[PDB]
Amino acid sequence: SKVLRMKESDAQKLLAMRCHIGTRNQSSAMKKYIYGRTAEGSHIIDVHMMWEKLILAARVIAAVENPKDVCVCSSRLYGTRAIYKFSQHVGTSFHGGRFIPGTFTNQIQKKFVQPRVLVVTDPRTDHQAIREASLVNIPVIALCDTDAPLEYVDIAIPCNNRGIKSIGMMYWLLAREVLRLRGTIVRSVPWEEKVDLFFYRDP
Amino acid sequence: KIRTKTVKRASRQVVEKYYSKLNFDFYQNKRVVMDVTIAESKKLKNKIAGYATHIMKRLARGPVRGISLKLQEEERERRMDHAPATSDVDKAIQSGVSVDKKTMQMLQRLEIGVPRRVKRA
Amino acid sequence: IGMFNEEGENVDLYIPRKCHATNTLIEAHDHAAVQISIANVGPNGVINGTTTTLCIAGYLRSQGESDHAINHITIDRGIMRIK
Amino acid sequence: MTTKRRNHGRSKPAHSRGRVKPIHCFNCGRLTPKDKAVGRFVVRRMLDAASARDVAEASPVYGANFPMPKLYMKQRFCIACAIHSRTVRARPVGNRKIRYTKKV
Amino acid sequence: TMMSVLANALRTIASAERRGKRQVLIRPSSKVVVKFLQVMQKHGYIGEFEIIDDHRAGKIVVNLNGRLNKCGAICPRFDCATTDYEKWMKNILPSRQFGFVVLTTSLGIMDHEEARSRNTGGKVLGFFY
Amino acid sequence: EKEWVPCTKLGRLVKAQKVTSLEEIFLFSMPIKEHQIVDTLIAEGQLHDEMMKIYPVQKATSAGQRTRFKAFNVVGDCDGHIGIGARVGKEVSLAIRASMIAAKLNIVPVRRGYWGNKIGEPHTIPMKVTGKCGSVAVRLVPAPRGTGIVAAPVPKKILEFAGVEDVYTSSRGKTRTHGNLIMATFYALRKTYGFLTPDLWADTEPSRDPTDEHAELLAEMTT
RNA sequence: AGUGUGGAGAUCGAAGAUGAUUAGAGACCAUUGUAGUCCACACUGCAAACGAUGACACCCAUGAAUUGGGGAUCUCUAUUCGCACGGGAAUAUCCUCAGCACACGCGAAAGCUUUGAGGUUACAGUCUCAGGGGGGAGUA
RNA sequence: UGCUGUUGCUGUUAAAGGGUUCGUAGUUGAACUGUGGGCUGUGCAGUUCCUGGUCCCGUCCAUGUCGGAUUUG
Repeated sequence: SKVLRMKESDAQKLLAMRCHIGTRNQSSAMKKYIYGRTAEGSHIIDVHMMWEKLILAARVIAAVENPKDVCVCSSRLYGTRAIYKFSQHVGTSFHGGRFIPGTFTNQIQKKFVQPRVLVVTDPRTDHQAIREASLVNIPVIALCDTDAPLEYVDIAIPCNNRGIKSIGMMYWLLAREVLRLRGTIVRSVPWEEKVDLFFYRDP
Repeated sequence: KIRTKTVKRASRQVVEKYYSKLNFDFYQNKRVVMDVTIAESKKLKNKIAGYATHIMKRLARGPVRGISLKLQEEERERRMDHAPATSDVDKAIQSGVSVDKKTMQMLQRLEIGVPRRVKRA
Repeated sequence: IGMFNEEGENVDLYIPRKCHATNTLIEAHDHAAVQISIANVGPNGVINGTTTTLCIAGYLRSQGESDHAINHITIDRGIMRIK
Repeated sequence: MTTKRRNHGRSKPAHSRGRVKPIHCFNCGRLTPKDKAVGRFVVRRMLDAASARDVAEASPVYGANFPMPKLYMKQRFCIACAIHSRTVRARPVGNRKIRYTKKV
Repeated sequence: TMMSVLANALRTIASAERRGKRQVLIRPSSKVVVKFLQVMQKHGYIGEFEIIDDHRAGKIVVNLNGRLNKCGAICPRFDCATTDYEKWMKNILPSRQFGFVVLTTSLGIMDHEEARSRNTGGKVLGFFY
Repeated sequence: EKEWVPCTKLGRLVKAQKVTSLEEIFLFSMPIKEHQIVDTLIAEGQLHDEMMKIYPVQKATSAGQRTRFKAFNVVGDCDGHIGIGARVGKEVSLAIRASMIAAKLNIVPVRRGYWGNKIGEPHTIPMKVTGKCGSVAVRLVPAPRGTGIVAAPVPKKILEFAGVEDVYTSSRGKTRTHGNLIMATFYALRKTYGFLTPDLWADTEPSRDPTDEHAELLAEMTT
């Protein structure tokens, strides 16, 4: 069992897809994830710490035996399409756009939903989902900038949440990683779909 | 001059449910209303028929709330077919991806170290 | 694991879960109070028979040491790698 | 009764100075401490724009790549004289704390 | 002006147990602070110490296992005759089962339960539940 | 009304027999968001209800004074569980209705210890406890068997529904306001499961949520 | 602010005078003006003398700043100025001590927070000052 | 009546921190002289010898860079 260690293609992609770069400033938490600075001021993430949070997330998710429990969200356009297809391959429910306050905590409503797990692109721009996830006993798995407020966020993956390309990989690597585990994909070979298929629209 | 949510809403159910109403003509787009819709008064249709043509005309401008079933072509208009592309256009076939002096000190410390096809500036 | 009668009859109403970070009891009324079930893995990378689950108390999530605390636990459990 | 400000309307915290020589108020004469009083620095044109075209026309040296002088003065207002002049107005409780400082 | 070096010591342990810390670092160790801690450690309310030498007064580093609810010092150190364990049991401890009152006796620093059995009385130091 | 339609996963696992007791709902800390979850799990002849206080409350408007009635309900099995809801309405009868409900939604476990050698069944709170709803906090102290409940008129009832036979109290604050007094004794009864006693320190082994085991049985009921 | 003896006496200005305002209006406004405002030497000790928060000690998370001093760069090393009060001055990155300030918990609430009103019914670090319904009265 | 409060009160705004500093009676006051050993039988926790179920080495492939297997390894 050296399996689910990262390896030269995994790294290259991130290094190529720029997921390793942070915003200029820094929160207290997400310092252990930060590695040094650049001359541009940006923070750089350990590809090591980043990685192990991914399989940890992926092990949380592959332990959900009804994938309609898991709930993936973002309010960021750049993260709207990534949510979508990831939710097809893995099966998870998804809600993008503007999270309606109250979907978890209002019974009477029809759109009321009771997930086990939540996944959020941005711990800032989704504060309304995380907050209500705290009322209902929902663990949270968040892709986090160096900045991200980690209030009520149980498992936080360091990423670029900024920029289209940086996010699409990060759901692409999860779904790939999640499916190498659940749903039987052949670990020996590159996987089927293209990252191009997780990217934001505009014409 | 301003249309109540009743005019607004019902007229969104028509355009959602009828593409018989097409021409910017208030008069054509009216005569399709009253047969299909019962509002029990004329002004409602006269209002509804007026706003129903605003919706259609504007659809040609761009999308409008209560989006049409044409999304089938919208969605699948995403054409994922590419040479690899971007992922392996990024490794740029012997062109190392730009990597900082730190992100080198990142790699050289990693067990994996630096994945091939990785350059610095 | 509860207060026993002199006759040996377990007298508790129920035995609450304890945060695996702080070792505080999780109370019925505490609505953060998470379980996080990580699927246990075996060679070739397939899930089988995974019991390891974490319990975090409502207190700790709201300050944002949940993440820091789940790093500490998964490392004591060996679910993670320090490097 | 209730404290309306953490600041008590001053630039002076407790364990700082303690006195702060008072100044006269533009428009009134009210003495208020130099912290309290509401300062504004002005940079005012001598002449209304349509009065410039007249004078800037009538001058041999002035008005081309060279401009006119301006009036430069600080103004320090009593907190009464400031509200009446509308240079400052009351604000809703949530917005009471906003500092514009100088930015651009 | 460190008046009582237990007062300072057991607060830190108390107020850093209420925060869930894994370890506490206590500023002025002393012969009493250790003997008090070793009573806490006997009943399972503390894992480990390090007593570090500064050459002057040490620094104790205590590993907390999460099992302490409170640590007091009783400042004036009132006396106990062995008939007075019922006051202190009654006033300062939550139940008549699980609390402990720590005393100085002729025989040393020990619990109120180690004292009832040896029949010494002494002066009160503190408690821990 | 009719046979009623569960709106939440736990209401479904309750209507099916597959959640048989509150101490499963209490263990995995879960909101009871629909009251008929209580009516099933507790056998009847057990739940017992009273109204602590009902007092009118007036919003000042133009013209008169809009008056609402705020009402406090108290529910418990005389073993264990208790809850206290407080709701409001435009007339008493409605307020008493909503109060009856919110009391069942708030039921909470009460712990019972001894004052002494542990014999028979527990008669008291296991340890000293306070809870504070306002200016008014209500301290609950263990008591020797047979003392009976020593407490004001109001907390006697709140303590009788929970099943505590023997307790000394003292309540500091303005205790006249039974809005707060009623919740303060309640909040103190909560804490009896917050406190970690050397009994309760040993590792439990985790278990799976009811809604996680039965997640499959839930998806066929939803879908 | 007052008070005593000398000085000073520009400005402002209790009292005072005058004109307005007003039903009345020495009031508020305007032209004045004495004591005073200023100084030395003596008294007085009566402030919303306020942070309405006693003093000494400990514990306590975060973000950008700021004033002293110091250290490193000579993984961070770098910018601009050039015998003479100068092997210098300022800046940048990071650290550090010391000062004024812009998460828990507590609180009746307003709010307080490593500058506490936190670490208190789970009540105990030390010393001290003041309070005990409102008046009468800080009076006799 | 925890409305005299040692147990046990309150003092930013409700009644209440002296205007500041020095200071006697008075109260309070930092650490240290200090794990005693060994023998027997018996309960606990942390190097002989045996495992082959791992990772490391290596082999075969070579795969431009995310297969692998290979026996003694």
